[PDB]
Amino acid sequence: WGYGKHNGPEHWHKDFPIAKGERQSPVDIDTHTAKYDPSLKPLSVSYDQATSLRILNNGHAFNVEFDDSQDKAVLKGGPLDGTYRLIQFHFHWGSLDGQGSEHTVDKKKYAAELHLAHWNTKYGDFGKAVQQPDGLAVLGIFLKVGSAKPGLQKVVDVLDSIKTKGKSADFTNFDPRGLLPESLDYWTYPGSLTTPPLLECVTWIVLKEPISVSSEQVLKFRKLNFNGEGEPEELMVDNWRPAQPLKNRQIKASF
Ligand SMILES: [Hg+2]
Ligand SMILES: [Zn+2]
Repeated sequence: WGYGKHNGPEHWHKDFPIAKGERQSPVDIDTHTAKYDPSLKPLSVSYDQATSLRILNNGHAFNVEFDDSQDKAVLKGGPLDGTYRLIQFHFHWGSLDGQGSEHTVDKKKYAAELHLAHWNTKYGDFGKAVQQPDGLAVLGIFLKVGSAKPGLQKVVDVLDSIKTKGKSADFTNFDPRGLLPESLDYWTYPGSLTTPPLLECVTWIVLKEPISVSSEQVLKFRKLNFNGEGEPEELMVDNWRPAQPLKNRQIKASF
């Protein structure tokens, strides 16, 4: 699988039949159809004690991994029941600024989309939670081109180091709080992972308010490679999946 003409999202169903499931992600968020639910509690992000370990290029994106042996960086409240631990974060970007995000808003596509993956700590480990309907919690944040994001420069600088597939780099003392918008207003719905195995275990939380990053920050993302060192060079762009049918599911709003 990949995002190429021959291995793209339109071919995933072949190896991952769930691709055509009932709670597939990403989706289009119709703001006029989303339902204001007053029983929704405010989001609770506790990332003051976070511990980043490394940055890796897995051939489809770059992941910033965290130590999840303890409740260092946790997500609770909102639509969630119990505590979710931050395992990693990554992005999805496009070739141009008109595309990149996975979720859309009234059909509108952003430059990129940031995903912070969490797993329910009653299941004990990541591998076990992916076997549960409420196993994961993904915090989605849209990225628009404007002013630089100071809190994001550190990631940008280390990309040169992990240009190709398989490369990894030590990445400690990175505070994720720097990637968060002012507002914690969100939309929530039952979905899946947007990449294979596409397991239908995710509780999506997409923030209304986007973060802006500079043209130059975003440009460095696009210099990454899908291919491994020594192979023909294939630029890492458009690593996003097209919106899926909501199919009965209802999108709730915290605002
Ligand atoms: Hg699941
Ligand atoms: Zn993602």
